Amino acid sequence: ALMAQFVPPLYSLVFTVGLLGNVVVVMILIKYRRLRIMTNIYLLNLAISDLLFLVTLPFWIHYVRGHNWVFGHGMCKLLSGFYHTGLYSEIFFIILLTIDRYLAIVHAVFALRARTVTFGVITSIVTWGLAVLAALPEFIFYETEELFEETLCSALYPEDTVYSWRHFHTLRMTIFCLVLPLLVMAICYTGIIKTLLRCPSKKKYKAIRLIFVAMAVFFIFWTPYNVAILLSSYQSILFGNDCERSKHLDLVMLVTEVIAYSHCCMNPVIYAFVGERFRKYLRHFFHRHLLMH
Amino acid sequence: CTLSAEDKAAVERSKMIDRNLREDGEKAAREVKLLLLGAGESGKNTIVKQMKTGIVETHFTFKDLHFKMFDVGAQRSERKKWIHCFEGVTAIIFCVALSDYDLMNRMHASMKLFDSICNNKWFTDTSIILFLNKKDLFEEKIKKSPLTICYPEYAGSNTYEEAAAYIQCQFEDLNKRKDTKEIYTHFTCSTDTKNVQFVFDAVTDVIIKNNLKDCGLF
Amino acid sequence: VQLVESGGGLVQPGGSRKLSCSASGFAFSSFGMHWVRQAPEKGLEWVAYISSGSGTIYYADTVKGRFTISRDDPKNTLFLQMTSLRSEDTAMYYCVRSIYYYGSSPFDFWGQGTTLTVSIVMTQATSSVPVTPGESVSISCRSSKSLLHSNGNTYLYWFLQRPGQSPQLLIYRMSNLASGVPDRFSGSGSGTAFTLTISRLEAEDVGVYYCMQHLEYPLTFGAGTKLEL
Amino acid sequence: NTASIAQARKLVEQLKMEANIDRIKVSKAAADLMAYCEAHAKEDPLLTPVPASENPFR
Amino acid sequence: SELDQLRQEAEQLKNQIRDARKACADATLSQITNNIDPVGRIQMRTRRTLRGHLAKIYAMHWGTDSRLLVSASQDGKLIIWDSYTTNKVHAIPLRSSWVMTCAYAPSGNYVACGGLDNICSIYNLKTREGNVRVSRELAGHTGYLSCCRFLDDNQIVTSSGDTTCALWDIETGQQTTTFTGHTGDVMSLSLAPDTRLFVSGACDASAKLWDVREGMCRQTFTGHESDINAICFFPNGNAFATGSDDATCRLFDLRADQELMTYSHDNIICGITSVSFSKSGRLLLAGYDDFNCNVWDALKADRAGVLAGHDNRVSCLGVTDDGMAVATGSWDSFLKIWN
Repeated sequence: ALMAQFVPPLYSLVFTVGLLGNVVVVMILIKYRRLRIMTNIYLLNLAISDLLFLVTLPFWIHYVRGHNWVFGHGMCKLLSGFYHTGLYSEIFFIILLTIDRYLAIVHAVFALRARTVTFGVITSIVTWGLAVLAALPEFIFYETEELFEETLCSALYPEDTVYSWRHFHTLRMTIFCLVLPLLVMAICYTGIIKTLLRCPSKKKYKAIRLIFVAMAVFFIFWTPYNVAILLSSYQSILFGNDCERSKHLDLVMLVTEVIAYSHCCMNPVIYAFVGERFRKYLRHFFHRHLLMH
Repeated sequence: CTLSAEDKAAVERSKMIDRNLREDGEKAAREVKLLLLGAGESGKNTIVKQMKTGIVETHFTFKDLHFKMFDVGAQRSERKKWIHCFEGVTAIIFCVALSDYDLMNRMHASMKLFDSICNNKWFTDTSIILFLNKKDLFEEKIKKSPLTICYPEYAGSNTYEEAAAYIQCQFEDLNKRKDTKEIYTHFTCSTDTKNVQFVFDAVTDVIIKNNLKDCGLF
Repeated sequence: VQLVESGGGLVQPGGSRKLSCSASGFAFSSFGMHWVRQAPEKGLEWVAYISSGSGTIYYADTVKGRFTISRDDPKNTLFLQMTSLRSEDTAMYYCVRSIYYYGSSPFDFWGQGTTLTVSIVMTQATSSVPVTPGESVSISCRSSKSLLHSNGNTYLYWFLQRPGQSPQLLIYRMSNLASGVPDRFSGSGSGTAFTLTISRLEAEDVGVYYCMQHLEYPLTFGAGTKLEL
Repeated sequence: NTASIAQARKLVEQLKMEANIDRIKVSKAAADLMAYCEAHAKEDPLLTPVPASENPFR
Repeated sequence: SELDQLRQEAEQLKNQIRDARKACADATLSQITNNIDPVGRIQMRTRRTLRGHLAKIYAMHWGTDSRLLVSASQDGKLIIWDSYTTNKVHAIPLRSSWVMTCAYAPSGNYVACGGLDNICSIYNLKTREGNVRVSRELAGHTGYLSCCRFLDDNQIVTSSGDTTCALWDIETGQQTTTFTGHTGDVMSLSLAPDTRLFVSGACDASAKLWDVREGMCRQTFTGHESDINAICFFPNGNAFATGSDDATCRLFDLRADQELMTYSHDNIICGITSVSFSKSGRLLLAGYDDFNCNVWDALKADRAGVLAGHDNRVSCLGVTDDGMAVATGSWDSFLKIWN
């Protein structure tokens, strides 16, 4: 049966851990670093994007429990658009962070003269604008659909005329999420790895391990979502027309959607917690809190 | 605030001074600062000339990177009570003359000084660039006097490639914090015009390490 | 420190003129500038002010829009774009330096000025006061508002304009002796009634004494009292 | 060397010059210090708090 | 010749001095002060947080006007701060970025600074050109400068690491008097309010009182286990308190020629960097390497209060001439004003 076998307790843990991570990351970054570095400002922007996504998450949990869309001032327009806005801003911000790491590790001499606060702010504003414009198609729902008393958000366009949004809903949702990010990340990471392998130090291997871990986590937790959404859109028609296979594919889609939303929680960890600077600053803040507490 | 007296031009001047201070600080941070040590016991002057009454500052630009070096040759004061003031230098250039092994020998004094500065807590995270100046003189001298005069425990051939390697390894062995501190040892000579490249590579590696820490990879 | 102005001469009403001033041995970049008129009636008036770096610009209601004060730090020159001249605009123009910080003495130097010909209220009880060498003279002035700001400064400035010479500063913000002047000059006040006194008059103390407030723009200048030997 | 002898002679002269100087007992100095501290205890803004009216640093 | 006799004479002079000092030590200051009421808890708040420096703060001085203060940082620039409005008055770009001490002239016309450059940089704040320029360079020292102070007669007493303290005449730029006797490096000076006498501290764990005119060390104090870091005079000028890296401060009285009281705590092992007195002298304020400033009762040493409004070493400390507020600088590039 549809609308059954749902586990909204799963979203609660990811939501709370995402709070505990992103809030702390933003607080430490703003309080101490004063946002004076390009990498720090990109990390802060990623933290705010993740915070927005995970603060928009709970309403989906409430709907899953059974609270239909009788809520007021929580219009389906902004709510639906915010999911895509956050999911695109996070990808763009990871891409920018990888580019910044590449520039700083292969072009450190030029990176010194290139990593300016004004340039970082300009790039962040441009990326925010691009993400917002990217999510404009998902902002436009034009209504919230009602069939029975259980109200639900309508799709981007009515299914009776779905042929007018072929490319945007088929390919652009995956090229900007799977192909371009992976290509850029690999093209950078190969250069960083090759440049770091020449350093005469022992701890350089830790950087290699962390880079590989980040790449593996991103791949493992974003490829399944992109492939499932692709398969569930067309493969469910060509071959997955069977009821049993359709139900299994729907369950897999739900599982991959749950897994992907957890990526926002590991982003602050993998990008800030690693590195002695963050533990130093966090310990200083903890000692300060104990002194005041 | 906007409720102050008519003398808001003072606040305007304060803001302008703050802007100038920020610009000067950005310029200073962009520049690379190096510490030079070994005066009075090594061919530091030769290295300074290649790069070209208290502290002496030398300015030179290489490969679009601005280099700023400080000479503390005025070592006639308690080092421990003013060395801490240099906490933040990108790297430390320590000069040793290989000919001092035979001339307690001066080489032992240089080793003790290196241990004192290498193990200093103020320079825990600052890399040290070691230049073995006057390599040709030591090469000529080794053929006449064995290295055992300075290192009785040494055992091996008297060939240059052996003695130089042994002493180079010996100097690094005094590092008690190898995990977080790296040593870049090079051989320097009066006719060696590429010594600037070694310093450039060392500072590039230091900047790369700093960027790695900033990005969280270190 | 020397300030020289240029660009005077006759001009038809409704025309335009670009007055200019140049300085040498003068930190023009860190110094502010003021423009003050001196009409044939000997009544000084304030024209415009430009702060360091052109951050803030102010004009009097009588010269708004028609005047555009501009500065060029590399050239160490100050400019005024004058348009729509009238008969009343005929007056000598002075460029005055000014610096604002604790312990400062603004308006400490006045330029020679240039002549252009077109084809809070301050009052002084005495228009003129006869005096003789070696005599003690006391002069007082009144203001339409209490100048004793909460900061503890009376914001009272005194100037002397000897015949044929530019005004010279005497006091700055509280009875405080200016630099380069003898110690015989002193002043006092209560917030609305201000007084200036000289212990022993000399031949060089002959001229017109001027009072100006600095509590709020526009800077209003006093009528002035002439001292006669 | 003569330098050491000269240094020793200068040290001896300085020590003998210092020894000739004598002053009041410890008790008198302590009493004077206590009296001065008590006398000016009222004028210290840090020893006792200050009302906010007479222009502190807000 | 007679080096043995000279050394024996020196040893028995030391014995005589020790005997004379011990003879007058009838009682300690602790016994006399037992009847004095405690100062209580001394709590201060960070009224101002001066910012603008981008490097470590090493020295600062309070002007005689009780408002303007000057701070020296490693950026190579001196900033004069209006404590009443957290406002910057002037910015002085220095030729050398390695400064270690700065002072504000009582007259307010000149400000002095120095450091590893071994050269005194005297800047004229009040000039007709507006910009701040160097007036005289008091070169001649063979070591790093550690402390400079302005005498009421417009003269500078210079402390340097070459074991020499000099009195410089500004208009001639020459050493009017040379002071020697310290075996260790000199770190801090302090002149008395009357400017008649002043004391100098050195790394030899001894404090020497030098009369600016006679060219002689009137008295010498010793007993510390490590180097001296800072010395300040009691408002009277008859006693001074000196800090040391051994984490202990002690009070010495000129008219007693003996230690009066020692300040120490079991929980405190960090050394002292700067020491200053309140106007009344009841409260002794000294900076510590533990990233905090401690307030000690000069009469009983009860540790009345502590200040922790800093994130790094507290390098400089100075009480206002009128005692209205206390400025605490640190290597965190921030200056905190307390009251």
